[PDB]
Amino acid sequence: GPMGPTPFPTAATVRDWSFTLFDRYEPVYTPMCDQCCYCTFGPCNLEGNRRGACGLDMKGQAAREFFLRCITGCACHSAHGRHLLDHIISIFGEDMPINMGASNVIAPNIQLITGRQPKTLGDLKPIMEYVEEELGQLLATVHAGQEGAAIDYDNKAMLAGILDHVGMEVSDIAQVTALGFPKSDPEAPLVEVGMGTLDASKPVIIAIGHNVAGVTYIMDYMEDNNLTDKMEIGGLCCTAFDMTRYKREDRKPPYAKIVGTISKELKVVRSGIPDVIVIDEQCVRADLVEEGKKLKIPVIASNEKVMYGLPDRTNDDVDAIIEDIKTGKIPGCVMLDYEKLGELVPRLAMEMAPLREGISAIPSDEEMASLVAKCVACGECALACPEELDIPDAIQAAKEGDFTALDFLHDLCVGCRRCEQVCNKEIPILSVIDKAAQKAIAEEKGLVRAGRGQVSDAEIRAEGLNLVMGTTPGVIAIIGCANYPAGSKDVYRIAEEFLNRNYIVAVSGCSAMDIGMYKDADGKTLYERFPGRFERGNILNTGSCVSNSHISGTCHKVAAIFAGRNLSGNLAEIADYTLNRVGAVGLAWGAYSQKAAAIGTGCNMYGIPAVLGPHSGKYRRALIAKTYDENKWKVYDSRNGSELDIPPSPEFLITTAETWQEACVLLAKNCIRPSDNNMGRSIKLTHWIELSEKYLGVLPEDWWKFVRHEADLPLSRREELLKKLETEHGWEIDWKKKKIISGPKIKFDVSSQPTNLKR
Amino acid sequence: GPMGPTPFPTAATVRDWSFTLFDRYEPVYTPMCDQCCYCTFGPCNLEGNRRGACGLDMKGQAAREFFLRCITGCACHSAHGRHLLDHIISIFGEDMPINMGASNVIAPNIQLITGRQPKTLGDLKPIMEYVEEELGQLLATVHAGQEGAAIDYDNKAMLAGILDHVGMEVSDIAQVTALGFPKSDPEAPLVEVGMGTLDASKPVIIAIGHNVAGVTYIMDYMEDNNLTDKMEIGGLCCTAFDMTRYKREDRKPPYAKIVGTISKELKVVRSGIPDVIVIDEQCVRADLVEEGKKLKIPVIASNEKVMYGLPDRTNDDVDAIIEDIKTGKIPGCVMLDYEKLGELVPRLAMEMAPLREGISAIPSDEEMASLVAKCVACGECALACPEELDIPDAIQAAKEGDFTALDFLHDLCVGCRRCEQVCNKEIPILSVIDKAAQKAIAEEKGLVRAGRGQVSDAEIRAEGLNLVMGTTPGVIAIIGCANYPAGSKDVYRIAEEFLNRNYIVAVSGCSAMDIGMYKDADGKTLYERFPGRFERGNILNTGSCVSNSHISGTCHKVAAIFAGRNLSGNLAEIADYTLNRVGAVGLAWGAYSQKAAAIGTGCNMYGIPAVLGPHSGKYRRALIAKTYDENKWKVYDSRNGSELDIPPSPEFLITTAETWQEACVLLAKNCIRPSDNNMGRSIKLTHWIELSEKYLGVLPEDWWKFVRHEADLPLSRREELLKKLETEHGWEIDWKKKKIISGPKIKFDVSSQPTNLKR
Amino acid sequence: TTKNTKLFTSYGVKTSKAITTEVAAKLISKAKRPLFVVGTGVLDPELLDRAVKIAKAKNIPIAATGSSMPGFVDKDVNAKYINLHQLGFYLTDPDWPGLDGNGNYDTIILLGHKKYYINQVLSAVKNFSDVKSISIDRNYIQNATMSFGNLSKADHIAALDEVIDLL
Amino acid sequence: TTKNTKLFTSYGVKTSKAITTEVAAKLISKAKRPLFVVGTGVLDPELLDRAVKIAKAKNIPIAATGSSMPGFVDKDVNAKYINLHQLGFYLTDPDWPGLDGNGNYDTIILLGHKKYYINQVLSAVKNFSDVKSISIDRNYIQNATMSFGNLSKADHIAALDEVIDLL
Ligand code: SF4
Ligand code: SF4
Ligand code: SF4
Ligand code: SF4
Ligand code: SF4
Ligand code: SF4
Ligand code: SF4
Repeated sequence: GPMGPTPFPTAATVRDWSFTLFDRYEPVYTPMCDQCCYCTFGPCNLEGNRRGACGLDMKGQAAREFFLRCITGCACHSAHGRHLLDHIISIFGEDMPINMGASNVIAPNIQLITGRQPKTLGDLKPIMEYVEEELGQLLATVHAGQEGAAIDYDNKAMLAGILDHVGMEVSDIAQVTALGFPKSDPEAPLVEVGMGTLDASKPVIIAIGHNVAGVTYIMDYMEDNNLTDKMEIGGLCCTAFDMTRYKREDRKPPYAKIVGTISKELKVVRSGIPDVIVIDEQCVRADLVEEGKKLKIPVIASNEKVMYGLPDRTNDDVDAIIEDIKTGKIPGCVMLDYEKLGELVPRLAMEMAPLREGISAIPSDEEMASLVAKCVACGECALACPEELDIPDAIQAAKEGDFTALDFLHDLCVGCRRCEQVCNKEIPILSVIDKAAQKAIAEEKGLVRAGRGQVSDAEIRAEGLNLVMGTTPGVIAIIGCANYPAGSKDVYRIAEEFLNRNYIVAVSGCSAMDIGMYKDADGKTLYERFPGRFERGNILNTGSCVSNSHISGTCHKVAAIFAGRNLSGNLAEIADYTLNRVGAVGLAWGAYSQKAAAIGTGCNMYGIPAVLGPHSGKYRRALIAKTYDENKWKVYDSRNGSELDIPPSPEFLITTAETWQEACVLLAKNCIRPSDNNMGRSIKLTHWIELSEKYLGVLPEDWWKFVRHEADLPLSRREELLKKLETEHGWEIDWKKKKIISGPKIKFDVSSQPTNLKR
Repeated sequence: GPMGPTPFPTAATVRDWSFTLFDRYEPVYTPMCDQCCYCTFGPCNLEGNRRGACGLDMKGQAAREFFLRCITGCACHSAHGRHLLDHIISIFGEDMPINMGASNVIAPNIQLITGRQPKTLGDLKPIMEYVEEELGQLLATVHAGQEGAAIDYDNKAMLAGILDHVGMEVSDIAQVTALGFPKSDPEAPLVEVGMGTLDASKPVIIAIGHNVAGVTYIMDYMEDNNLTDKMEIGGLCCTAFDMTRYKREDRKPPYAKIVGTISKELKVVRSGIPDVIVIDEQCVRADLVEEGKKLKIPVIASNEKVMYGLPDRTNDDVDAIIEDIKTGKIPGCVMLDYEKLGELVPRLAMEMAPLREGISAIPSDEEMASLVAKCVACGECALACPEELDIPDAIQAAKEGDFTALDFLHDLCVGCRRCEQVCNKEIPILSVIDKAAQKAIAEEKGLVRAGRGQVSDAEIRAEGLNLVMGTTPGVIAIIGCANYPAGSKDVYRIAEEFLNRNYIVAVSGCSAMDIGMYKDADGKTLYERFPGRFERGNILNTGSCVSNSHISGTCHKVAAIFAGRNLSGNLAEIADYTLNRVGAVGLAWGAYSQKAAAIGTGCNMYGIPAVLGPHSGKYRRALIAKTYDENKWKVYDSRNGSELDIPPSPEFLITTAETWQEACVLLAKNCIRPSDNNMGRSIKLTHWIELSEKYLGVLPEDWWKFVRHEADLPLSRREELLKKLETEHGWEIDWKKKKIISGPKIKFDVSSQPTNLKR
Repeated sequence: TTKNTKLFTSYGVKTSKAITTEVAAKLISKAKRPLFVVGTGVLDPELLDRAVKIAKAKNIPIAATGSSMPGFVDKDVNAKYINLHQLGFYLTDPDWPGLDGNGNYDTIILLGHKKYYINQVLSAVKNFSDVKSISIDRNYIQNATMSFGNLSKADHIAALDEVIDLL
Repeated sequence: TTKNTKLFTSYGVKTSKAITTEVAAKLISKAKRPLFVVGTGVLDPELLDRAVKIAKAKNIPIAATGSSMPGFVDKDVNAKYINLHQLGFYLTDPDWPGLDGNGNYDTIILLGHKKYYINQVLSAVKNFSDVKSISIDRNYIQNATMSFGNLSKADHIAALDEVIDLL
């Protein structure tokens, strides 16, 4: 077919596009240190942008650190994909047609990057070999004296991001086409998520991690022996989504449950509910064994990436391991045999449920009396709290009797146990907060729609006109982790506000879990208040982190199916199209992990801006555009190659917001795109203006830079905005016919083709 | 053939060995920092071995940092190997048989790890795919909250080390079998190494980096156009070794020269000698363009890993690039086309030699007048000096008139330019030192024997009996970088001392360059004072860092050829044999790079202890054995699996020495092995005792723990040591026949087989 | 207001100089082109009162970072909205017109900011720019030119009262 | 001897307490099982003189790390050779009999050590062990319990003379 300039791209093939992006969106480096602790020549003081012993300056070191984070995230996703694909090929078979629904392009990222069009599962192995080889080449650059410019480190970070998206696509395709995941179903079943959805009177298996291959055998054993009714299995992190989507092509509600995000791991463990804990990989707290030994909770590892120092009993019989765990000889085991693990974990749950009875780390009513009337509010825990909660004030107010302060703190706390280790009184503050919010914990329930996987091309063809023309106000992609600044309600509030205005909201990862945990006055979550299709005012859950590739997939399929441009090895042109026409913005409010950084960078390279939380300023790189330099905002009209001016939107590719209201205003503004129809620009300007006036109290000061015609003004406020333009900015307005005759810097073009590439 | 338990091993297959090793050699973590800045949950304070927000403690963080360094080094070596092998296959062909001399095991590391026996250049591609896939799996573990135990991070570091010794083997095999490198020649030509070996009256091309594929085209152009006589080409770092080994199967001396190690890069650039600088891939200072612009020195990059931000003009014609560089339009370029680069660099050297005339950054006298007599010895540069040289004192003494202090400091300085940025007077101290030692620079000449590559099986079969029995006192492998604490003479002194005692000294990397730069009273270097075969009192140079795999290959071939044990996928047994019988110790006096850490760890996993410089305590891990715990020193006799006691040797697997005399004593002691012949042990004890008495003034206090018989004692001092044993330790001695009858803890066994594996 | 300068995690070896109230007042009244950078934490009834008075004292223009603009709508101050990460990026460009069009600002006064946010934003200003930073918040900001020490709410309010008394 | 505590690169927030001469003498004379850890830098004839006198004062056993044993051969002191990394690893094991066989040492006195070496060796002692460290060297050792400030050679010699005068 018609190929492209950059198939199987490397750091040198994508350099032109990366530098074109960085020319408008300058990188901003916020170093976390003024020292480089890398080789034995150092550490070198780089404060004041000085140079180390190798000559690297502060910007180079910050860029290297961010690039290392990006490649670490890409390596996580690629290793997950490789292991999952190998297991699927070994069990199911290599020659299995790929089944992702009724799509003309099952792999919109694989085709865009590697130029290939996979048909079976054996055609995903060369792609994974390309993502591992290039990952090795990129990790070779973190060495001392192996590069020196920050700009090329940024280019390699962009390449790592796109490779991460390719790896996520590979993993999601492999698991969806095999494990019977929903195939683009817009009405996937609603499932119950929450700590209070687990019945403590039954054996409980808590599956923490990200890989679903290991736990499929556990569920097969449970179904084959008729144990689903007499046992409970609950997932944490994205493995919960993967288990929930398992075998759900029949749309029947599942029996496995979702317990929460990473912030709930320590709370779940300390509550004593789990009877067995099985860990898989990726986001897994590195202190589970220490707490489980105190609470008599066995821990089974099932991976080579995570083994926790536990004894390896893979070749041992199941019964001997059960006896060894029951007698307390060992605090856990590492079972890499999937059949043996699937047999062992449920039997271990049965044999350990009666042994541990009401065992919990929560003080009941008496130890807390001293634990609260022992502290003197010395302020060390607040200094050690990542969120800087007023823990001494809350405890002091609890001393008088009012315990609602810690009840409030429970939502604002992430369960990290950093307050209990700086105290000089040895107060388990987290358990105190847990009991102070025990009522909420018992009433912590919600509904989340199961991951739909990939968006079919029918909905994409129906919605591409609205997206490109601007009729639909845009696609807000709420992704990322659960390291929120002010609790898990900011994402819910943003999603509700942007669904009330007919945006297309697409969620994935822990953000979907946090969104589905809150209810309105009628007790209905957002997932039952709004549908799950790909159109205006519809929230659709795409799945786990490995399914964050599907959002960029829809972004590329808008240019492929609708615009008609070819996808094979055409990263630059498709990214330019997405950056110039498609209105899509990502939001990672609680991103902490390197995987989130890799996903955000890959979305940047594809032309999708992203707004992160205040905690994500520790990634040491943002991409921000100078809105006062008129020389940056010039594109080439593809019809004749002449210079065409564009509005300053998006004014960034990665930025961090302080509060969720500022995030709402940013998301509303940065969905505006060049080549916006009159109706589309009118809708987007209307929504941005109302959001800014509601959440900041003032009209945006840059609103007059986005008006190219009276038609572009909001219909309800056309007169007042016309008066504002007439008086404040001296624009000449033909008032007889409500016409704008002088003042706009860019005349409205009926059909223009703005692009950044001269070719 | 007869396979082994662990072919294509992973983190779980090598876990048993790794844990067997760590049971005797406990890890010692020296955390370089009290914080972890990995995810946005942090930074987390881990002082006092506290736990972060993910539960990781200080030991876990230090182990993760060291493991990240190890995988970075492994990735460097593996990427070098993959790129070199791809280029060789593309140009020469996939069907070439591997030519590594007369060896029945051309790949002693590939066969040991992957179980394969390559016979063609196309049989090295699956191996490199295994090293990239496992590298991706290992880099996936650096993610936040992935692993949770320091011991498993150590196990993964050991796996990363071995997969490095595999990647280095692949790269060396690929380049030796193709580029006509010497094939195990014990009479490789002596080449001139030194800054003063370059004639400033001719055009000079300085090749900095590690990859030789790019510069082979430059040399082909120079030879084809008859330019070797009228031009000079000099290499820095290991690319110099690769060039001087190019096409040297004919033993004719080369025309390319060696300028020095990494410590000489800035000095060479500032001296103004280079006319064109071409940077390949590794160990390249990241400020070359900044100095070259001031000294009008063009810079050409030739890799994707190193681009320096320079314009990419790969598709442009050579003449246009030459004109653009000559006019000063650009300060360099990136040329990934090898033929065009090979044509451009010599022509650029010709056209730029007459333009730059005596341009240098070395003030002679009058400009140095103020430069020296403006400082007031405020002590900031000494605070910023990595070696903590008395720079204020040297400058103050230079003010009076005596300039010999800075002349001395020149050898003790590494050219890192960290003293010129903390100064509040703006003194180019490095240039001051350079001129103060200008006379030495003019007299900086030496001879180094070209890399011989791999050790042939004939010499190994001749020397294995002496090595295993102890007749040869041991193999000292002086490897590593040039970050020395007290100048480049420590390695020379150690090599001379250990060659005077008939050890087998094998050098590689920058250490060979530093050893060959010093001469005795007759003006003969060590390479002409001693031969280059594999036997007692012979220094042999193996080549570049990629040739450090051949030392471990020799250690494995001792067990393969001599002991007769099979090699295919038999890492544990061969490593146990090397640790228990073969006397070999590595020395990395100036290791700074992550590659050195990976090489040291891989040598640890193979059972080869290593002594590092004082600067290598910043690697955050050592492997040290408790010499007072009698329970650690127990092995199993392979005849009947009974417990057999062994002497506390080696007392470490990785340690750091303070001075070179302590390093000599450590190397002498830790060459002692279990199952040492009464002669082998007499020789080793004699040498260790003499070295300890010479360099510390005292008899070793642990010498009586290594005596098992009268003949184990040194022959010359048998009587006095017998008296010392009789009086000090109460041993009962039959003085009629100088016999021992009571006192030794371990009886001498005529034929014992000590091993650590019960199986 | 300098007694407590304790920290949990350090950015390096160069820290902020803990200043008294008189020193802060002298610096505020000594600057030429000052800028009052106020975060969302200023919307606390106890702090929004002072911030407005401090701005009214020397007619300092106000950058109301985040969702803190609502507190400066009806007041008699010159307040404008700007993203902190875009403000920090713009302060390192000498050729930036500013919030009005007269250039950059030689010093920036910080009030009511989250510690982990302002520290990271100031890491890009104290290193790549030449702008002085005066942190009058109750926390100890390490990546600032001059900062207040750790203070309680009552002590922070008293220090702000002392500062405005000296303006 | 505490005026200059300047550092180039830090390890964290917890640093060493710059102690005076009298404090150092009191701590040396107050310890129960002390250990004099002397590096190769003690071979300077200005320092080997004092080190021997300090050892003779309170009969402190000496760990002559590195190639510093030759300076303690003929002297009337109890000196033994040990590797610094090995010594630091052994000091974190409470069951270590010691250089003589009577257990560990509660405090270690450091003299004549290279900064980058002793700092990294002490990073494994101040974190994983319960051993006090008194650094009487002319440099400022950050990873020590109590250390001297940055001093010149003459000032370091004078401080050592004062230390011996108070012992
Ligand atoms: S990599 Fe460069 S900046 Fe970092 S420690 Fe080494 S010499 Fe210093
Ligand atoms: S650290 Fe402990 S004593 Fe201090 S305020 Fe917090 S809970 Fe109270
Ligand atoms: S566990 Fe919660 S309250 Fe304690 S430090 Fe962590 S986030 Fe703060
Ligand atoms: S980058 Fe991390 S490990 Fe290195 S000095 Fe800074 S906080 Fe410490
Ligand atoms: S990885 Fe763990 S220790 Fe490191 S910053 Fe994140 S939470 Fe803290
Ligand atoms: S930093 Fe400069 S002024 Fe200070 S002692 Fe060194 S050379 Fe002299
Ligand atoms: S350039 Fe030499 S003298 Fe200057 S700081 Fe580096 S090592 Fe020390």
